[PDB]
Amino acid sequence: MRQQLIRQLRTGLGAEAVNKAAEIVRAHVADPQAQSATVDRFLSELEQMAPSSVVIDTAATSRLRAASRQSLAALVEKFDSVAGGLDADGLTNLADELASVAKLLLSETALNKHLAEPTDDSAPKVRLLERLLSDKVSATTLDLLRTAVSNRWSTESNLIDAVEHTARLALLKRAEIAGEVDEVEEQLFRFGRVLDAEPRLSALLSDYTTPAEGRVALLDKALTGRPGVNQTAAALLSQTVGLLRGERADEAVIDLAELAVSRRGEVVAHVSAAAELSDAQRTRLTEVLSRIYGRPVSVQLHVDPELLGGLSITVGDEVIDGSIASRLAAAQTGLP
Amino acid sequence: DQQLSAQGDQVRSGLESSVDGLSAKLASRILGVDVNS
Amino acid sequence: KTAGRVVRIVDVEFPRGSVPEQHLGDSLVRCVRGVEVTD
Amino acid sequence: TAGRVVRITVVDVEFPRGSVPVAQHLGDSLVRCVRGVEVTD
Amino acid sequence: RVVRVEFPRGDSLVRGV
Amino acid sequence: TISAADIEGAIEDYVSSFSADTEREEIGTVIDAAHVEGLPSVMTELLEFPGGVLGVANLDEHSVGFEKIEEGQQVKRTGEVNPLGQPIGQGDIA
Amino acid sequence: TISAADIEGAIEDYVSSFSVEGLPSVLDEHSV
Amino acid sequence: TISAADIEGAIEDYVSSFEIGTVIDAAHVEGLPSVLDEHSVGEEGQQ
Repeated sequence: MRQQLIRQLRTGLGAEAVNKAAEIVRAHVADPQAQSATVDRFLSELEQMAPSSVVIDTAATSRLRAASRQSLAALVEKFDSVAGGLDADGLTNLADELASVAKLLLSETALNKHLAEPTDDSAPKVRLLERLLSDKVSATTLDLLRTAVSNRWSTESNLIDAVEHTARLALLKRAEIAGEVDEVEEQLFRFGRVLDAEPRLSALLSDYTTPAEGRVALLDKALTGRPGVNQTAAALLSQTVGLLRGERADEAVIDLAELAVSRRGEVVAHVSAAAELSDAQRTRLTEVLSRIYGRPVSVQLHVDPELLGGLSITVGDEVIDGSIASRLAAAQTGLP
Repeated sequence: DQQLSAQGDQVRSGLESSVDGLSAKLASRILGVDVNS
Repeated sequence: KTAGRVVRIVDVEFPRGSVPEQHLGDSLVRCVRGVEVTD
Repeated sequence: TAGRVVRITVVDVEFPRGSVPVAQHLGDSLVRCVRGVEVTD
Repeated sequence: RVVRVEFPRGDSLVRGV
Repeated sequence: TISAADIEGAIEDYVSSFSADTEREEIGTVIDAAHVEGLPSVMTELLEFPGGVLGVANLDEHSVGFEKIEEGQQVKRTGEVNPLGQPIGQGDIA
Repeated sequence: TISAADIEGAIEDYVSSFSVEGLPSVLDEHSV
Repeated sequence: TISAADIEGAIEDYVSSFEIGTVIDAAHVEGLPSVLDEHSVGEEGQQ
């Protein structure tokens, strides 16, 4: 009982001390200036962090296999080459045509199966494509389709996925031409946030059993069709919801935002802060994250009260947890 | 264990004084900066 | 709301974040189709 | 030209299209001899 | 025709003949 | 002969020496339960689930192979008496 | 610039609007 | 949008373009339609 008595006394003393430490931490955090100081200190700590060894964060389309990933890389390169001279209206027409072709392929299972089957030679595929829709789509659309089918895809679904990807790229390119890339990025992130906040709406929109036109109309009437919604973001979201094959609506919107930022070469960093940051703090955070990860990063803030201070950054599968609440939890569990 | 219990009660009552200081120190560690309180 | 519905007869689906504390993923848990369910 | 571990349980490795070598050929360039570690023929 | 049988309209899959 | 000095010393040494350095850490998410998605670089390994629970990483391209564990929880990778070696209540074991 | 009331009204309106395989009111999401 | 129903004929031509089988598993061989199920016939890539 002797050593047990010392154990009981130590446990009680430590428990009381840590409870009072939690009280003091919460009291100190009450001051917003304390929050700013904690954020600044965590940033200071970040400056000392070593640059990431895995410069290849990727994860935008990691689900793709090697063969389909290479095919999609070639397809996006071809689209980038083609879209240079095309105009905004031409880009809209291209995006609409590609979305229509994607839904057509999704509807016609046999046609997609035949047109996505890998083969050493592609001439039969090109002939089939031309016979089917030589006239129904413009020259650029037909060229993109022939390039897409020339490559090989691990699974037939990857073909429709690639066509949808190209449509999204066309819409993003027309947004870029107007110089509104940042606006569409912000609108897409906001739409993802609101969809996450209303899981019922996402679940309603995230079923393909019901007609696509009805779901698009619902999206327009509820969320997309509002005075402040950017037109490019509206079109992108409507197209994405139209072409849904079991992916959750909020997940699809987040993927759209990630792809949009990727086109600029940046990477999305979801910083969860206790309270709002300052412009200087935001710039410092962007710089440190960019240098540590080796690529420019766009930062998305998620103000969360219970964080209690600091930041909690997450890029890809990697998380940097500077939250004060985490420190308190560690202290609680770190008792002898 | 009654005598041991007596020492335990007396010593915990006595240590109930300095405990406050410890708390402050712990806060300083998790705040990352010295907290006077 | 935050109340699930019967998917399979029982596999009950819940809105994300409302999953009751066997989880099958995609917010389903194992405990007429579509009837309202609460936890 | 080098593979990369895909599944570990019997290690399912994946090789480029033309560099497939290895107790079985699962097809789609996968053979069945940390995920993602490179594997050389 | 026979697949392993296929009829015009599980899914009718109840070679090439 | 209880040395109140010793009891004070243990806790003050713990508090003064307290340190939790933030580290770039790889996280996955429980998808069902308990398969874990993510954790791309997990070894064939000890994983931490919320509440301090400990599990062992069956690796597949899709997903990796006691407080409550729920779908969506965050799983951390450790990069490496009950069978775990923790005492079960004579105190800590050096 | 989004109101949850508008979302609720729109989704309820749509639900009213569009409201062994089949037999939904009769066992899983696919078939009896 | 766009719609088409004559596609049924078009695809025929494509499949009519092509017998040689290719080993996919090992052993299963895809192809040899006139030669054991729809997917395949009961070193990968060999002809």
